[PDB]
Amino acid sequence: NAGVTQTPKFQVLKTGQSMTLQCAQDMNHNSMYWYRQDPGMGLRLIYYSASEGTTDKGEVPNGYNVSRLNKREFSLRLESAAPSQTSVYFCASSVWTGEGSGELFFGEGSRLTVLEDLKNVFPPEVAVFEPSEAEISHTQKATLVCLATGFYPDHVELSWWVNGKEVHSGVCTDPQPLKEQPALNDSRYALSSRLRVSATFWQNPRNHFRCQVQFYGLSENDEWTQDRAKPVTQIVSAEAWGRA
Amino acid sequence: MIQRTPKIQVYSRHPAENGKSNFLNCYVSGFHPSDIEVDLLKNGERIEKVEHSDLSFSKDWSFYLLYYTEFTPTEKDEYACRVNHVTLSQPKIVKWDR
Amino acid sequence: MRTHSLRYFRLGVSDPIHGVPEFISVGYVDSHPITTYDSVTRQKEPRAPWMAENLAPDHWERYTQLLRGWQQMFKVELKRLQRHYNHSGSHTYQRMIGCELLEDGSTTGFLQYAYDGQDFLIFNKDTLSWLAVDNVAHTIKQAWEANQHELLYQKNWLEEECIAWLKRFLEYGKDTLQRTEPPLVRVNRKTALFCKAHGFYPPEIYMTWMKNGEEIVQEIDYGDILPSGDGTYQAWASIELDPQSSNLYSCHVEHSGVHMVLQVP
Amino acid sequence: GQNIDQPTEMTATEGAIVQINCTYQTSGFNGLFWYQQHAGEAPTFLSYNVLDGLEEKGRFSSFLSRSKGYSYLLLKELQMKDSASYLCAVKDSNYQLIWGAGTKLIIKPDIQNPDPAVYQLRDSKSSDKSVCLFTDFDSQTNVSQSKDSDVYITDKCVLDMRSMDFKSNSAVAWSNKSDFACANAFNNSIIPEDTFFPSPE
Ligand SMILES: *[C@@H](C)/C=N/c1c(NCCCCCO)[nH]c(=O)[nH]c1=O
Repeated sequence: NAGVTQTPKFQVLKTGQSMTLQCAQDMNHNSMYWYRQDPGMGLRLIYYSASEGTTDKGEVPNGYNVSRLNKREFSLRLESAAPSQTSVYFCASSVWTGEGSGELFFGEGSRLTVLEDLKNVFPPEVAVFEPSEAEISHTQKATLVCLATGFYPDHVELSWWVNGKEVHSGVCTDPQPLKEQPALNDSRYALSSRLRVSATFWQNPRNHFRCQVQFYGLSENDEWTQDRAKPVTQIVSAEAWGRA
Repeated sequence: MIQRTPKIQVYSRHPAENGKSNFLNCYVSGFHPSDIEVDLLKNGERIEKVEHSDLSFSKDWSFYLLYYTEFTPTEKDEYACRVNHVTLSQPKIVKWDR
Repeated sequence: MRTHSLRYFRLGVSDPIHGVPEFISVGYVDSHPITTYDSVTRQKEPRAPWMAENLAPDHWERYTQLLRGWQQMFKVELKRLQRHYNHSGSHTYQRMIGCELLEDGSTTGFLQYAYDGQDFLIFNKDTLSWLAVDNVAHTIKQAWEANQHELLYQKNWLEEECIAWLKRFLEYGKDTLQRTEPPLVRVNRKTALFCKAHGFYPPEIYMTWMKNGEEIVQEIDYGDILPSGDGTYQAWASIELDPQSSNLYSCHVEHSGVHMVLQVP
Repeated sequence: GQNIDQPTEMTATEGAIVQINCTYQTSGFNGLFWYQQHAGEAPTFLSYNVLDGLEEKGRFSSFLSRSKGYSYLLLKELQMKDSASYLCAVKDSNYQLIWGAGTKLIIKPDIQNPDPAVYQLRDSKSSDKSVCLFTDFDSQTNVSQSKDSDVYITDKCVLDMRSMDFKSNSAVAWSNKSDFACANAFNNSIIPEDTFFPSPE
């Protein structure tokens, strides 16, 4: 009952690198599709497979190929990645062909960034800032802030952990990152998140707070030649304790 | 399972006049299921160079085909159409009646 | 214009003999085949030159993909019917969909299915429901009618899309489809009078016999309208002569708005 | 060619009604779809129309006029969870889906007791940044991006404290410049006249 399972969620590539995106559906659907989604335009079909045993080009096939490996699986290949292929890729499936009233079922999406040089890739710095005492006395509430700054590309997941458990109530994380230099096309990014709790919860000294950012970056086979540390996929975090 | 036997009609393209080139048609229709064998005969022998339309579909779910060959009718030569189908015990022969 | 129609047929065979296709689909405008696909070629191809000349390769390529999907769907449905029927051996499944644009401007649209050459499910696009002929069909009717959006989609296709396609193909093929070749009609004796017509297009023709100005349809033998092979058609009708009393017999032919009377002296 | 148009963005208030329009010009018509796409997530099917009229599904209804080539998705009793992009798509005569670019729907929370204020968060011993929080303001307030290249200001974000059924807007500003101060951080925004600025030092 998984629906449409596609991988990877994030991937950084250098121009010329090869990449395969995987997609499987367990719904016994006959038709499968690969779409790309870009700002300011509607979804564009790259390739599709009307049925097991056949495939054909969509609207934007150049630079891609597909394989309908079986009834379940439909993979997308970038043999030689180009920067223009930086996009969010969605696999989808439908019961029968594109023909009729049947809707599409989408996978969770794959974010690809293709770069001329990996020297632009940076993990985030993460810092946590404890609540204002003035806020506590004026509102009986306490807002912590987490800042994840200087990262590139925008492949991050930020989470809050209270007392060893991930929380989402009381959390607001910016839905889009901030360009630290809005004019540069490859600007590094910043992202802020807030966790707001009652003053009583913040004033318990045994309560523990952590902001954690998963960064998706380079891997073992990426070549690195810079003086700084290789920006591999990694988790960066910062913490705070409550205070009486 | 209702199987329907073919209706077989044999006729010339134009009203036939001896010595004038014509086409001999065999129109096989109304049959089901679709597999069928059709030969045009001349003096009882199978004509070799014989054309035919693709299998065609009728609204009543039956099928039809047209088999045809160019010929020049003479007073001596007799022509027929021979059809086999799952509904026929032996092949059915229909002679051209001009 | 005269009345015209567009229709698409599908045939599926569950256990075909060697060579014969598991699946065939053919389109027609009036009596003219326009498109063909089968499980051996796996390609949708024109069957009329005026279709090939007016539809770019992207058309044939796209519908080739849809037809490969429709082929598989037809196999699944036939396999399911043959289970419900608990039938062994080879069985056939057929579909026909289409529309007519009538002379007066009105339209019709239809969609139906057959199992072993007999009506199985018939769509009513006005009540948005399927007529089932037996209990296997009734089970399918329930599944199809649960999908109300698909019923609406079929009504829209029959009433709007099909008519738009037909008008597009009628223009593509207008030199063939909209021409008139009048019949050549003669009477001869063989004892019965035969009224014979040939060389005419379109194939729709009305031939009958009258006796002293009255039509006795119960004693008339009507021949089929048959293809002559050159794009035109031929037909006939006969009536048996009374050898004990003279009568004024006349053959009446109507074709494409013109009436003809041949009186037998 | 063929094209489909819908507004880039719409903003409405919580509890209210919004109508998202979609107009299309296509070669044939085999039905119109609406999908919802929350930010960072997959689109999910909402509705299908192919004949004329209005169809209802909970708080959402979808209308179609084939002759006008128009549809709208109608959302009643707006909730914060309706914040998402809404994608129209039309199947043309060859069953190709033509996708609109999507309408981003932003929902303004109903702030029961606005208490606008700018607070100085405590410094982190691991960061050179000073951090200010503008919070608890009414939803008509807009937060402008910064004009100093070494000051960073994020857009407002709606937080829900579910245990207290309490929603609040906030925006964050930070800098490592020595002349940065919370009293001036949001100077480029139009902030409420009664915004509370607690004393420093
Ligand atoms: C090329 C246009 C071939 N089309 C075709 C079709 N088209 C009809 C699709 C109708 C949708 C509503 O059911 N049908 C068919 O059976 N065979 C074809 O070859």
